[PDB]
Amino acid sequence: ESVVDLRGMWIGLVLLNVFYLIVRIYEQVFGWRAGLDSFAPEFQTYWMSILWTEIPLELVSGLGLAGYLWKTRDRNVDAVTPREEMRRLVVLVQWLVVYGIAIYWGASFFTEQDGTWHMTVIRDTDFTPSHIIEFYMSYPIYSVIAVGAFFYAKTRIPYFAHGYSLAFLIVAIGPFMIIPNVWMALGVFGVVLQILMRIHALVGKEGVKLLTE
Amino acid sequence: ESVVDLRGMWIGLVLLNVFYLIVRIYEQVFGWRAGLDSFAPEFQTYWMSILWTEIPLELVSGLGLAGYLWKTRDRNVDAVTPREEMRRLVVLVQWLVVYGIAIYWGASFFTEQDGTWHMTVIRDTDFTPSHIIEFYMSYPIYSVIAVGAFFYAKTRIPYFAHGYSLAFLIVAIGPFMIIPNVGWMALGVFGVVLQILMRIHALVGKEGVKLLTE
Amino acid sequence: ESVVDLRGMWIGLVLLNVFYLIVRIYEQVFGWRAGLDSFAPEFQTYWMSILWTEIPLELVSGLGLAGYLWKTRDRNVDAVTPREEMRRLVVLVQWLVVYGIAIYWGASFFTEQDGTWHMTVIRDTDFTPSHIIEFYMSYPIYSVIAVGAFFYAKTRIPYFAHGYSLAFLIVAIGPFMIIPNWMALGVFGVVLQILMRIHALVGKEGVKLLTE
Amino acid sequence: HGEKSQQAFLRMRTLNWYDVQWSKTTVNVNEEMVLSGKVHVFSAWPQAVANPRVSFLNAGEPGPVLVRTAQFIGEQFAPRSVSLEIGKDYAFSINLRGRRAGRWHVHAQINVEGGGPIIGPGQWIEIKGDMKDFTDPVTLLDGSTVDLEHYGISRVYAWHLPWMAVGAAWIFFWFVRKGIITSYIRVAEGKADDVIGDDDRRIGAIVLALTILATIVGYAVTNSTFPRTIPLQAG
Amino acid sequence: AVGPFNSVAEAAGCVQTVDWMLLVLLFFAVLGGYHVHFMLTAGDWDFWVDWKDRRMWPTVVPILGVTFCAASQAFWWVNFRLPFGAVFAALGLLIGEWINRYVNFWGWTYFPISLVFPSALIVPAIWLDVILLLSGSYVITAVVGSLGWGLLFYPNNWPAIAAFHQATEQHGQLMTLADLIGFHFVRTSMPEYIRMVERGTLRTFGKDVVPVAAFFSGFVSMMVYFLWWFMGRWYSTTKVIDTI
Amino acid sequence: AVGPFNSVAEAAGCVQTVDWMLLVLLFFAVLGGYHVHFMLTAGDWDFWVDWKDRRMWPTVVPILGVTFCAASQAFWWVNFRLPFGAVFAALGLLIGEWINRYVNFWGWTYFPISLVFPSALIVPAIWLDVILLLSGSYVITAVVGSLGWGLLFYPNNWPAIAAFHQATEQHGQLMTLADLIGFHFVRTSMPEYIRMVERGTLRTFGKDVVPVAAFFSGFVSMMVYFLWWFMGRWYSTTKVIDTI
Ligand SMILES: CCCCCCCCCCCCCCCCCC(=O)O[C@@H](COC(=O)CCCCCCCCCCCCCCC)COP(=O)(O)OC[C@H](O)CO
Ligand SMILES: CCCCCCCCCCCCCCCCCC(=O)O[C@@H](COC(=O)CCCCCCCCCCCCCCC)COP(=O)(O)OC[C@H](O)CO
Ligand SMILES: CCCCCCCCCCCCCCCCCC(=O)O[C@@H](COC(=O)CCCCCCCCCCCCCCC)COP(=O)(O)OC[C@H](O)CO
Ligand SMILES: CCCCCCCCCCCCCCCCCC(=O)O[C@@H](COC(=O)CCCCCCCCCCCCCCC)COP(=O)(O)OC[C@H](O)CO
Ligand SMILES: [Cu+2]
Ligand SMILES: [Cu+2]
Ligand SMILES: [Cu+2]
Ligand SMILES: [Cu+2]
Repeated sequence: ESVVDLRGMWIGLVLLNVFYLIVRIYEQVFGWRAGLDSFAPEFQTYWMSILWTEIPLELVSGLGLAGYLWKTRDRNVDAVTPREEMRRLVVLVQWLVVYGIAIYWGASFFTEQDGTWHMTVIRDTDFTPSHIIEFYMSYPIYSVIAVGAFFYAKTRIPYFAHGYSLAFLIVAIGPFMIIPNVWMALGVFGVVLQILMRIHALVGKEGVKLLTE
Repeated sequence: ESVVDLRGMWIGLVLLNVFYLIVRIYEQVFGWRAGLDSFAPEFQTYWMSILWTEIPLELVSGLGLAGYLWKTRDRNVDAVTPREEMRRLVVLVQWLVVYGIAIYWGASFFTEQDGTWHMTVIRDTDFTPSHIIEFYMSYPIYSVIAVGAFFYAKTRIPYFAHGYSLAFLIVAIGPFMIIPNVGWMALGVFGVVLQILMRIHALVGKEGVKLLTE
Repeated sequence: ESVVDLRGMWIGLVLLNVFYLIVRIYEQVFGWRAGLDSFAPEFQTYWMSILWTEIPLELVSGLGLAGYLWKTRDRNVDAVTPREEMRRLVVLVQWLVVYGIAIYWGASFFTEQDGTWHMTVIRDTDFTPSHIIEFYMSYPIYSVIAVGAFFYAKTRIPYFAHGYSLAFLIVAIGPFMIIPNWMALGVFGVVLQILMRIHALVGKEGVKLLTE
Repeated sequence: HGEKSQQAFLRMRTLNWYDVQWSKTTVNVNEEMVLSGKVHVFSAWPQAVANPRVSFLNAGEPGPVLVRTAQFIGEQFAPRSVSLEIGKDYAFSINLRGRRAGRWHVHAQINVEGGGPIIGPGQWIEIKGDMKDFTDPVTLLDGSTVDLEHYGISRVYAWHLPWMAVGAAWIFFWFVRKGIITSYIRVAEGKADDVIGDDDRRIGAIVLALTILATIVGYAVTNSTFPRTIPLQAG
Repeated sequence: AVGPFNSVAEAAGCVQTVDWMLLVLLFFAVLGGYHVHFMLTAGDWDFWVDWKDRRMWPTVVPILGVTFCAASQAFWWVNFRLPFGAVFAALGLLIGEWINRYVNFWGWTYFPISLVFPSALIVPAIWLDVILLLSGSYVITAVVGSLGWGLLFYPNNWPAIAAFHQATEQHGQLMTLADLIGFHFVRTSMPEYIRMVERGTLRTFGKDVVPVAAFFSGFVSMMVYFLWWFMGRWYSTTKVIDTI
Repeated sequence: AVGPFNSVAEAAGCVQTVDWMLLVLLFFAVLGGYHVHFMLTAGDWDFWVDWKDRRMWPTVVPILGVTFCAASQAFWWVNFRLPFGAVFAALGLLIGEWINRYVNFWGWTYFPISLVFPSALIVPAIWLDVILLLSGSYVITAVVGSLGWGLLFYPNNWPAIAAFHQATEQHGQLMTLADLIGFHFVRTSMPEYIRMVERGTLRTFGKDVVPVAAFFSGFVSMMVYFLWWFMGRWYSTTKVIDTI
């Protein structure tokens, strides 16, 4: 049909960059005058609203995305044909591309941002504006997406369906041990090698040695 | 004849709990007034007597128990029959049950006891009452028993007869590195019971197994 | 022809012990009155001359020794006969003997010597007389030799020709991580490798029978 | 603003602030003002806070809404850390210059090295104007003036961006001339040498020569501009 | 007849007594190892009611506590699917301490039980064991198991500890009953300065002392759990080697 | 036709778009991982112009920098023979820092870019990458690669830093521009005493501060490179295990 669709990626990329752009823009606005006194009632209405919202909402998205993908799991996964596997691998790379961007925001942008907010307050609590976004939003978000990608591969790709890719295990569970110190998850190295092995195999001796040379 | 005897276990359990009970009771008595000044001659007659006795006595028990069990080793251990092996495993579990109790006394009772004696003296030496019991008695005791269990298995069970069980090796030599700090842990009994459990599994037929115990 | 020559070893042993004796004798002379003020112009003429000489000179000897031995490498190394291998192994042991002596001077003599010079100055720089000899001479020298012996093995002995002996790698690269602050007792594994080849090259007859 | 959350007893038994005063409570961008006052180092200093042997005077303020121009405590100019003796009193003052239009709450602050921030009285300070208008400036030893708001920033970009661009070029170069997938495959199949042979090494050898060269040059040049520099002044 | 057992009685009877012997022998065993390890590290805050503070104690105990629970699970669950590893460990410790506190701290040296009662672990032990039972996974236990273990530590202790945090005025000073108990019942080697309990900081903001400590112990217990799980495995090794 | 691709266009078209998605997703990815690691350790000297000293900075940065450049090379080179491991990682970091310094330190909190610009790594990264291209060996890279990496740090940074080391007199005291910038643009939580910059010692002999720290970073980076090269390998593992 189409091996490469990409509409799902775009959807996610747009829906993410946009969301964070809102968040960043919003913190420009309610950062100064709203997020400096954590004992004021304006803090409750503009920052503690977000904290109370996002955590339960993230935990539901996580298990939701979870269950859904187990349920729609391919119950006869070894039967999958070379064209259907090739399609599924490309959807897996899509998931990973979104993972990359979520990692960029959570681990670079909102992480180093907190560095500068520390030079702008003496802190009434550990729920500052930046911590609310960094630890309790951007981090859980890329964590959810990590799990998504993991279960996609688990439930659609035979290589991933039996046994557990160690690299991928580390990638999806790594996140829940980033909360201490506040190891690293370069485990994506091994997951893309695993994807590249399948690709190598699914391309015939012809596509391989001959066509791409 | 009898796969399960147990008399040996009872003998050891009784002969141990009783002995320590004496020792604890005796230290209630000669702890207070006898064991507070280590420069007094009452310290020599009630506490340093024990230290000078137990160490040579423990080193002889240890090598004794060792040599005897090597000597009475089954020289043709591979021939052992399923009923005779099953008996020998049950004796080995006995040895270990005694090891468990000796570990309880050495590593819990007399060890945490020293914690409270430290709040009761400023110490004239490192041979206090409690150290005499703890490091120099209760610890060597459980150490001898670990060696015993190890050698029983080595000299009675074919699995243990050739090669060395790693988990057992750690269990019997672990002890001699507990003397550092103060100044690893020997949960190697985990692997030893699994090794015992493997033997049991095999010696019970496909019938006793899958069928009978389900 | 001759399985044991030894003239190469003697040459090296003589050429080293002698050289270091000169160096040690020299530092007796110009250590006191020459090497106490590093801001004086006598320091330039008697100590900084050596530093500037030896480093380029060592780097050229090191790559020289390397290239030469690669170029004269045995291009058909598996063809080597048991008597020719046996000879080359004995040359390899010769290289290693020299290695041992160069390790002795570099890591024992001029290293513990610096311990005593520290008690005789408060130091104008880290280029003191002792450091000039220790870090920038004796050390590079035994490092050059280590590489020599490694390449000799690589280019003359089949076992060493294909793959890299781990021990020997660690022995020959080890050196370049002594400059921080592991240790290179990697000679253990190299002599066992040498000993395996000797075991095999001696027939079942030489072996079990002759040496018993 | 944090002070409320800080432990009550530590706030009472450390620095005791008196006679705090704000030259003005409204100011234009570029206009000066002084925060000033006195402080008494409590005689029974709490265990929890290191001895104030190493401390630092500061403007408790939400980022540089006001630029500090100078400050003084114990009758010294205090751009670096100072000692406070337990039991004694010290007088301090901080010259602030308006930068960012708004209504900010500006405190007197002292941080102790063992212990953290100790927050003095603060006061609302309105600032009027447009930050576009804000300047410093500052006089070098050679006599020339510079505006610190902008000084040096061009030269930074001029060095950083070209390098990042060079970095990106090189990555793209290899990513194009060889694939990811093609390269993986080639390597996995056996060759490997199909991916990289000289003159890929020739290209690398040249880029590196060019890089070193550009580094030597840029060093030498920045050495000619600016031929007299000092190390950061610390202690 | 079921060789090597003469009868079906002899089979089932032998199985039933060896089952008892294993339980017991393994029960302590892990108690001895658990106790020594714990006693040497978490001390000390466990011995003395006047160390049971809001920051140190609910930090070091959970973290040092979870070790032998994790290893005990790695053994019971992997090889027997028996869901009581944590509780096997935590109960063993409690028994070994209580016996001692009573027979020795008090029985021997006459410190009141109120000075020397141990930290309560059985609730968190349970949460740990059930998370392993429900999920079947050590990874999830490692995460939500050890996090609950952390969080529940102070709450499951409060009931035992609250009595002694009632205020009293001695000679113009405020004291807890807990300080005063320690103060009254003289220990030769226990100077008040040696404690290592919360004494305040310029970075506490609240009101938050116990909750941050509880979460901190939670998050750190995850790592320790992992490490000790795998060590439970290593110790469960059945490898036979060939020489010494 | 070349199954599972309908056409030769569908084949080469698919390859080309998966190539992009890998490059990108791996590009950050390592950036997220590199940034958090770096930001947590090498701080801090990278955030602030007034920490960019002569001793600490050209020491902790090269040494903490080389880590992901080494792991990233282990990845690109071993598996794809692509010689941009070090620059891939270094560039990732530079962008994630710059974006942040600009959008946040400045755009959000109004610190001048002269206060908060990052250290320069791209030149050292190139040296690292070309050494791996020319020699084909990670052992050589570990030695001469990582030595050049350390030596070149301060020179490749000088051009960006020299302007701020011009001298100024303030209230009778000498200050650098860099000190003053620090001083003027008030940080709530940056007391001068915290810095961890060179402050003098009775064992500096020269004149030699930078080149000693340069060579020190160079030599130490050899060890860190080794260790991180092999961790790049471990992270590139394709091992499948069987349970959790
Ligand atoms: C032993 C476990 C049992 C426990 C049960 C709990 C389960 C745990 C977690 C399971 C999560 C697994 C996720 C993997 C499946 C992906 C399925 C899907 O939704 O993606 C679609 C497409 O996938 C995409 O293209 C993904 C592109 C990347 C973006 C995806 C995520 C976007 C997230 C955007 C950010 C919003 C933030 C959300 C997080 C808070 C469908 O593709 P398909 O190939 O299955 O079938 C297509 C069609 O139906 C057949 O004709
Ligand atoms: C006992 C301390 C050392 C004494 C000093 C030296 C003298 C050595 C004495 C050796 C006697 C120890 C017991 C070993 C005898 C055989 C092993 C045995 O114990 O098992 C028997 C019965 O099973 C037992 O009950 C096991 C013992 C239970 C564990 C208890 C350990 C002993 C307790 C020691 C307490 C010491 C402390 C007391 C307080 C001071 C069955 O014997 P077998 O099956 O090996 O016979 C086969 C052989 O090939 C034929 O020759
Ligand atoms: C106008 C003057 C210009 C000067 C030009 C010279 C510039 C120097 C350039 C460096 C070139 C390196 C040449 C080194 C050759 C080593 C020889 C060799 O490898 O060993 C032979 C002998 O090896 C030995 O046993 C030597 C063992 C000891 C090694 C000693 C090394 C030198 C020690 C001195 C160190 C430096 C300090 C000295 C003081 C300055 C055995 O070779 P083979 O078995 O492969 O050959 C086969 C044979 O011909 C037929 O069977
Ligand atoms: C100012 C600081 C200076 C630091 C300089 C230190 C430089 C030393 C770097 C440490 C690495 C030394 C050991 C490297 C391993 C040996 C390399 C090798 O394997 O030899 C190759 C041969 O090619 C060459 O390298 C030719 C030799 C000249 C190159 C010199 C590199 C070695 C460095 C020696 C210089 C020592 C300087 C010391 C002075 C301080 C093998 O070729 P092949 O793989 O095709 O053969 C197949 C093989 O048998 C089966 O796999
Ligand atoms: Cu933060
Ligand atoms: Cu003691
Ligand atoms: Cu020296
Ligand atoms: Cu305020």
